[PDB]
Amino acid sequence: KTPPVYPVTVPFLGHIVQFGKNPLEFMQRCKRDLKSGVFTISIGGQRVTIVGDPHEHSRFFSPRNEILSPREVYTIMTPVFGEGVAYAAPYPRMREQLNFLAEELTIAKFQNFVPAIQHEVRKFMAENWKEDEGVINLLEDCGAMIINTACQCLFGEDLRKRLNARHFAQLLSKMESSLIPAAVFMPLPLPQSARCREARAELQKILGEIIVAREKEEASKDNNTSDLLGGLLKAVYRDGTRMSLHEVCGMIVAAMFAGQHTSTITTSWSMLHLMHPKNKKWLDKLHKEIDEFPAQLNYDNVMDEMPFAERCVRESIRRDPPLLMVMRMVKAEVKVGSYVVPKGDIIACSPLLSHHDEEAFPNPRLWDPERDEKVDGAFIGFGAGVHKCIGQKFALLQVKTILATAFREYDFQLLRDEVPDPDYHTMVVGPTLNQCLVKYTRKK
Ligand code: HEM
Ligand SMILES: O=C(N[C@@H](Cn1ccnc1)c1ccccc1)c1ccc(-c2ccc(Cl)cc2)cc1
Repeated sequence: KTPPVYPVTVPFLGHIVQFGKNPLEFMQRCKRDLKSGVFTISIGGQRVTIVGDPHEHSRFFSPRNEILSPREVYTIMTPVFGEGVAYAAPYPRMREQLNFLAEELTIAKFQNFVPAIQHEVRKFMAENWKEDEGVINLLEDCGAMIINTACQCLFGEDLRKRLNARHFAQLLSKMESSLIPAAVFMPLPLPQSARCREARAELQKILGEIIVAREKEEASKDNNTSDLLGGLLKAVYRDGTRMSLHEVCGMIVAAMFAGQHTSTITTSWSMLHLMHPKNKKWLDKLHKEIDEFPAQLNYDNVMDEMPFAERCVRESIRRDPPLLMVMRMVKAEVKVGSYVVPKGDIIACSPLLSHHDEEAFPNPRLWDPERDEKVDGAFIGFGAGVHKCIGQKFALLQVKTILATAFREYDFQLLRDEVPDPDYHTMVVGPTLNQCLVKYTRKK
């Protein structure tokens, strides 16, 4: 009934060093030996059960919060967002908040986002690269465009005056450094947390000033309105109470914190694969889809007249997933396949491992946009079941618009021998930085 177990040498540390070493091979090794998609590591004296069989994915995403709580595994962000936030609040209360945020991001509000994106990317592009031939670092250049572009989308004219794009990105960085690597459960705000403390206060203060001047204008029936934040102001709690500054501040940061890293990486990988002598066959196929539109795109042609472009962004995520793995605690015993897991254990499901199973994908390491899964429910890049990612629709529309606006004017060329390798150092994994140098050209 119990799952198979791996044997450790030292009692003090369980397979921690092996993790630091590339874990893709490590995890594969085990699966081939114990011949099973389910086993337990027991890391650092603390058992951890991995579910790594495409067939069993539903036994893990389908179950409710009372049986499997997410609050406990992630407890460090708690410290970052605000006090008593998500995972920082009662489930009945938390569940409520997710919904207000979700409504903000919907197809019903994408109407005016497109043309705004093109402007920002063109502004930056025409000033940052000016010579006919130049050398730039892609990974560093996709990060600037992602940040400056969202704000055009979600911040009000008056809110951008008191906060520029550049400055804001710096503010987010300080909070991140608070992240502690190797801070394994279990061990508290440290000096790096002292900076994190300051950053939010400065962000909390500036919010108040924009409100006072907006209300008088909000008074008088100001015509524009439309701010997501404004939409957030109206929100009414179920019992019958309105949101406090503290919480609003928290939600906003959340939105901004989640988007930047993941989208950037996704964009970066997509341009590399696409500029290589090998992947030439599919480079034409793209031009066969972007040489009909005018110089000014509109909502329609990007949502429904760009099907294939969407097939490229997918394969990229599938092959090199930004997020290594998701986890949760077991408040009660749960059945899995032909085995069962006791109570008080830690169970995890890995996108990285699943995307490399031979049964679902014939060749895991190859890059093909026209491939299809042989087993239904294998991919799970954007998550699944009850916990499904929200920014999905938004991130895609933004990523697609960028690709479209760049290949139309510039032609890129990679200097290195072959596509860059992954770097497992950080917690959110993207391509290695020193291999990203590229040379750009210009048509016409
Ligand atoms: C490549 C882009 C993205 C990827 C790969 C991604 C991935 C994921 C994954 C794997 C989960 C579930 C993790 C778990 O089960 O604990 C998730 C959930 C979530 N994501 Fe994303 N996401 C992306 C974009 C975004 C964006 C743009 C936002 C906000 C603007 C966002 C906010 C959230 C939130 C609030 C959840 C809560 C999950 C829940 O409902 O329990 N994500 N995402
Ligand atoms: O950051 C988060 N998630 C991932 C990165 N990510 C990107 C897209 N999808 C996931 C992550 C990245 C790095 C470390 C851990 C997790 C995260 C952000 C916000 C909230 C949240 C929860 C409840 C409320 Cl009401 C509002 C917001 C939860 C999680």
